[PDB]
Amino acid sequence: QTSAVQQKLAALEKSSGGRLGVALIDTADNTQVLYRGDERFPMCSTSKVMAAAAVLKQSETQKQLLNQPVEIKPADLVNYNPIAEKHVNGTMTLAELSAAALQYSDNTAMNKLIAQLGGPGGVTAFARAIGDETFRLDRTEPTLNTAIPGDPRDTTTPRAMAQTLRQLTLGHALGETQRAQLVTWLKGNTTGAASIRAGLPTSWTAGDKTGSGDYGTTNDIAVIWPQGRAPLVLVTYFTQPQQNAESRRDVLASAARIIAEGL
Ligand SMILES: OC[C@H]1O[C@@](CO)(O[C@H]2O[C@H](CO)[C@@H](O)[C@H](O)[C@H]2O)[C@@H](O)[C@@H]1O
Repeated sequence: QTSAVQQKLAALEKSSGGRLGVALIDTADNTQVLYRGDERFPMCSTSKVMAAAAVLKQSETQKQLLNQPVEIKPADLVNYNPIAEKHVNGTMTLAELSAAALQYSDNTAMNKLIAQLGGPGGVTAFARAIGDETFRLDRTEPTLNTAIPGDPRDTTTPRAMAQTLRQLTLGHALGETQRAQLVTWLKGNTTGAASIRAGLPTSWTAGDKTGSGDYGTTNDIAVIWPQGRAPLVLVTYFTQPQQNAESRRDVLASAARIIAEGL
């Protein structure tokens, strides 16, 4: 059976032609609202949260790790390098790389975080260490975005990503300074205006990370502080049947607007 929330999300999905996955956690009472919440979806750049968090975890026992400069060579650049291109033949610290990955969705920056963690499997291992049994990172940028229907590579479920984002930002999967740093980064994201944020009441504070990829995959994950009530975590994943489908950030905004009703 469905609730009216789920029915609205199903109708949005039907109209969009694609496949929508939603998970809301309301931390007032730790209830969840799910739509396809246990189905896998391609994460695309939403995986950058796990990678940044994994580096923050490393920094809990190496307090200057975040300030460590990393060389950016010409050959490091991939398909979308808005920050890293400014530093070719220079450096970016792991903090600068995290900020670029999270706040600009820089793919070179993500590949440096992945390298810091020893490869995609290092990101997955961090996920398992914080109780995320679902996340898997298989590939680097840009191939982690191929988003092929049903392919389990580089996927998670909405429920698992919401539980993890709660643990990382409101819980204590990270140390105190590190959790605050992740929240600061997410809150300052520059790429999210058309996605979840566009569907929320404007008085609400939010941190988010978007993703996009082939098959018109359009994603966003957010930690949200509504005005006068306990925070929320919201995941909205969306993917489409044809490889060259257009982005649909508006679907995410719509999903958020549905979920916000009654909150
Ligand atoms: O940023 C370079 C760094 O990224 C990794 C992946 O974490 O490799 C990616 O970038 C290379 C150079 O652009 C690509 O050849 C490679 O296929 C891609 O995965 C690291 O291996 C590398 O140190």
